[PDB]
Amino acid sequence: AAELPPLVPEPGDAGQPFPLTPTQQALWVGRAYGYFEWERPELDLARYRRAWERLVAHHPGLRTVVRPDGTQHVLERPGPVPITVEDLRQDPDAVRRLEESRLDPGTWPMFDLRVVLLSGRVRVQLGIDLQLMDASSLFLNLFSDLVTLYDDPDAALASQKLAFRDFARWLEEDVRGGARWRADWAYWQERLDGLPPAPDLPAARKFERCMVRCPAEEFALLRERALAHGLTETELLVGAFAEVLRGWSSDPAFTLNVPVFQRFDVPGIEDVIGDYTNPILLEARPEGRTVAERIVALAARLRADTRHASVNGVEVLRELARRRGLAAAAMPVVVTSLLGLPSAARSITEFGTEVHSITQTPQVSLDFQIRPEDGELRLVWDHRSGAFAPGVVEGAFEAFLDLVGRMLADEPGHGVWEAPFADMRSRRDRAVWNETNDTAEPVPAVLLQERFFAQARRTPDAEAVVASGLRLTYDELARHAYRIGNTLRERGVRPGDLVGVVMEKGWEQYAAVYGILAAGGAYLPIDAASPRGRVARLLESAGAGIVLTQSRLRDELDLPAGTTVLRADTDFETASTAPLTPVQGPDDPAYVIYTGEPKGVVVAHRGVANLVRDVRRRFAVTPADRLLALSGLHFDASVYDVFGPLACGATVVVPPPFRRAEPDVWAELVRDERVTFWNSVPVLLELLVGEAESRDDRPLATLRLAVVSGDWIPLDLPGRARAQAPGLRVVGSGGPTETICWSLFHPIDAVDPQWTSIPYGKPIANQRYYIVDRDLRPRPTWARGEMAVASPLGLALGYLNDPERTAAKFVTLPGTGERAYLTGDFGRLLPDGGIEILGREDFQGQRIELGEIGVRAAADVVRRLLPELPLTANGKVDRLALA
Ligand SMILES: [C][C@]([N])([C][O])C(=O)O=P([O])([O])O[C][C]1O[C](N2[C]=NC3=C2N=[C]N=C3[N])[C]([O])[C]1[O]
Repeated sequence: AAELPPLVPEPGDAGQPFPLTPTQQALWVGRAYGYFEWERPELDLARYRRAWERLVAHHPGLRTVVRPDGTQHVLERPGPVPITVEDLRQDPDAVRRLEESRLDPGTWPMFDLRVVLLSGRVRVQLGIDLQLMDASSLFLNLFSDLVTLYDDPDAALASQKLAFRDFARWLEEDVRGGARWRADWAYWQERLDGLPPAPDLPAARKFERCMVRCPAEEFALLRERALAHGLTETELLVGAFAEVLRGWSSDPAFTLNVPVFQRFDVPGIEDVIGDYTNPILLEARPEGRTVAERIVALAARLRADTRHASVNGVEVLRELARRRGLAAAAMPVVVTSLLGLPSAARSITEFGTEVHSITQTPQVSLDFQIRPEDGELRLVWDHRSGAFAPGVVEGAFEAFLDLVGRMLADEPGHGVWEAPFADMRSRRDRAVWNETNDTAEPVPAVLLQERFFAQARRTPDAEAVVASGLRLTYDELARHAYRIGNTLRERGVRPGDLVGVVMEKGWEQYAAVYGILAAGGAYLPIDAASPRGRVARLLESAGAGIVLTQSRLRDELDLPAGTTVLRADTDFETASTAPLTPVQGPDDPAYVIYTGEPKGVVVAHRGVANLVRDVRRRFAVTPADRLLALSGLHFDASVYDVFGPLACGATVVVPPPFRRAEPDVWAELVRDERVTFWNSVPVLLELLVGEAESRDDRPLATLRLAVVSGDWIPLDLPGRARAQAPGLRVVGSGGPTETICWSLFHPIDAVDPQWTSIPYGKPIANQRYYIVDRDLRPRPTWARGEMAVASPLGLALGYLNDPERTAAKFVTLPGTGERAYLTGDFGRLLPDGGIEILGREDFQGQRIELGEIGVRAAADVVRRLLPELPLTANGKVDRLALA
């Protein structure tokens, strides 16, 4: 170690100023205060006055003021003690007037006394500055003596050696810079680059207090638990607190201010009112497998942070601001612990029983206070209401109390102690997620091509496909599907093969899909606009043989000779209109769709069929509904346009092929065919509604359902669309291609203005949406995390054939065992249950949050400005081309 210089007392010349202490320096600039309240039957005010008159002397603090020159001197003739008695005994509505309630160091009384007189009862209130003295002083000296002094104001008091002004000049001059000081600034200079920012907890873009009183018996068990791991009553208590926090914490590592109220064991200093406040920056990095392990390890780093106490935290934090940014250093999370200081003479409880007590420490968002009191350990969480999203503190406190409770119930080395983690979600956190994720419904085994075949037999007259003017009935499509599918099986389209379907938008694709499924295979959609090289590339990498195509642009297909190619509009006509029989199963693949290297997606039958018959049972999909099949069949979004409508008698309406979005034709074709179902990415319905508003007719007037998904549903768009056809119910969805087109549905009924984004929603039937930390564990509400869509049948079979990708992105959760897809999107659960979608590794997102109230950063805007934003291949918003 290193011994320190001795304190030089000065019996006199105390009237002359001494500089402000570091903990105090930081409060006298933020001005550019605590409060208590006890009750008791009768307060003898004269006695009380004289007590407080003697309490204003003795301690050189209760008189000190701050000269506006930035220094503090003592006073010696202050005035009389300003006690402000209020009277409300014969006042009815006395609780009401008492209710409305709540300072400068330039002006003597560094506080604010009061005494409100209610009927039969007296309510003593004490303001106080927090620049004036510190927590330990307040409880160990002021209150203690004040009890002594209310009892007998003339009672003997203690001889005040070496007044505080001395300690002040002492640490400032004699102690700073010396042996122990120089030794200790190294530690923090050799860790200042290892310090993790403060707890990053959720916000929601005055002071409230949860507290709990532990009885004496429960105290002592608590302490006993602490020693049995070699910890102190405050050692374990910080450790637990770190755990709770990690739950909602948006990273496991953070830094906890743990101030220490040291006086360097000076003789007589435990009787001086002063600011002995030394912050310590405890680094919380989860070190260990178990609680017992991780709490014991953080306890270690605390003590080591403590043997180096001479360098005040204020400096360390300063130098921290120097190395990094200023704001990127704030320590809003603190743990004030008056355990382990001496047992004072008197306990404020003797005087009167509390009623109110809120520390107003500023720049502190959450203040875990640990103080003992007449036998009990008082735990208290004082938190700045509005620093965090709703409930976040109510929930962590519930979870905290459980954690400590189990520790009161588990013999060390057993139970929670040797538990690898602890689920912080509160009873509601759970109730809401269970209740919103209870999606358990059996899917009837029916081949996706069988369902359609059976509706075609059910309503063969009906309009199945309307494409490029040439319409098609359900029987004529079915008959041409039989034609194709028979032809395929004949050429050996064995069960489980992939028949690549490469064409443009038209009625050829539809029959192509249902003949290929019929033939016992799965269809592999490839865009006819891709480069003449990438097409054959995807086909070769998927190992696909036969390829169906339209005859137009059939020669513009550079494919090999081992891969057969047939036209659909002609190279089929001379076939069997006799139905083929289902050879393939419900768990066999129906389509592979492709998406740093592109990955193919394998999708079953069972899941798509789950989709189809939910969407029908969600929005009452009736055969009257006529749908604008806008998405390209190579985009995952097209799948409801294939199998959705035809599986209960609706009509599919194919628009003329495009490359650039053409909301003109779309408004036309929607206006003309009485289209009632719109399905695309949000920008496409935006462009449509923009073209439609600027028209005299009502073109989009028959629309009864609009499902946007895959991008960001623009905040205004639901109203702007709801503008035309009064009665359209807009709905937004999404979920990755590996999750069967739509997974989570949010009916867009009332865009909230203070929303950064449209809620992602509640899950559909059979899919469960989880929000997990880095450990694939469920998070509690609001918490950021990655999204895990859990599902036996509504999950993608696998990533093409590469098993690495598939077993790495499709995991088993350890909480349950559910096979889940790690979406690679990050979000947070919402206390109605829905999900808020936040981006994908977008944490460095505000942007639109502070934008619409125009794109994101990288910044770009459109109305480095630019005319209008660029799209991607199927629409959305090309955030990758923008830098
Ligand atoms: C499925 C869909 N959504 C359509 O339907 C898609 O998108 O797909 P993809 O892209 O291919 O896959 C994968 C991806 O997805 C994505 N997403 C989706 N959705 C969305 C998203 N993001 C955002 N937002 C929205 N809405 C994801 O991200 C993935 O990974």
